[PDB]
Amino acid sequence: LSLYEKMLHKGMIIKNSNVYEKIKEIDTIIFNKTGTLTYGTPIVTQFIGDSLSLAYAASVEALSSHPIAKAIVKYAKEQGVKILEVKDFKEISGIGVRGKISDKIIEVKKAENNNDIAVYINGEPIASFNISDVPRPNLKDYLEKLKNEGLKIIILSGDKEDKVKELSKELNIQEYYSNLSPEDKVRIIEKLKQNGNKVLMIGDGVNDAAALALADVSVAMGNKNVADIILVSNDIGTLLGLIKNR
Ligand SMILES: C[C@H](OP(=O)(O)OP(=O)(O)OP(=O)(O)OC[C@H]1O[C@@H](n2cnc3c(N)ncnc32)[C@H](O)[C@@H]1O)c1ccccc1[N+](=O)[O-]
Repeated sequence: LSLYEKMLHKGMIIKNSNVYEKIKEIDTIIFNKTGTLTYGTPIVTQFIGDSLSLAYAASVEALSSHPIAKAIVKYAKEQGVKILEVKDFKEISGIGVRGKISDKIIEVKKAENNNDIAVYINGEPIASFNISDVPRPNLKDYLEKLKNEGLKIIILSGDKEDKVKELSKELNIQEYYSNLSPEDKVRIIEKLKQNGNKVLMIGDGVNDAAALALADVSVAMGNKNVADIILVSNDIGTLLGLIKNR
């Protein structure tokens, strides 16, 4: 069994080659929050309103396939209400969903104040949803690496200050940057390599694609062609093993 076979057995595909000697140098670790430190999967964390309002909103969201709509529908079914028939349905990307039941106009869209999701009935907002991501069952062995070489650990996210801080508390590392953009991330990575730091970065979806390509060693989850490594196993722990045995 080659080095490619032994690494694959341990959940890791090595597309690169010299990546092994590169890792020895690494002094800083950066996570892109969504999809790496979480499953990247919205659920409803709270609903404010009554059951009739909840059934209307689910009925209209049942005709969409956007992951926000699927989460609302699934929450409503857990609460025991059922799906009702909708006329004149229209979906409007970037905004949300609209439709007609028992002679009332129902819209579901971003709230006028927050990132909350709001339910409008004949033009008045009568209910709302708080929607969050799902955290991977933690490895406090982050601390086992905070110990090891006392490496520097950083977290980048695009989500709002409320949401990215709470996670930064859930596990204990005191250095995160929230409210970011794909090109803001690239800027911070530059600004550190431009300080001679050797960076390993872990990423997943759309945003991180670009800063991964910018990393000394880059790692992409199992769910592009830029990553030195692929965690087909989606087991962050397995990687933490690789790091603390480098
Ligand atoms: C992917 C996900 O949500 P996201 O990343 O916000 O999806 P996005 O692509 O930015 O949405 P857009 O750009 O299509 O629509 C912009 C805004 O219009 C509203 N909006 C849009 N569609 C709808 C709808 N069907 N119903 C209600 N409101 C809607 C709504 O207020 C939406 O934010 C999610 C959520 C939580 C955790 C983790 C993940 N995750 O990444 O897996």
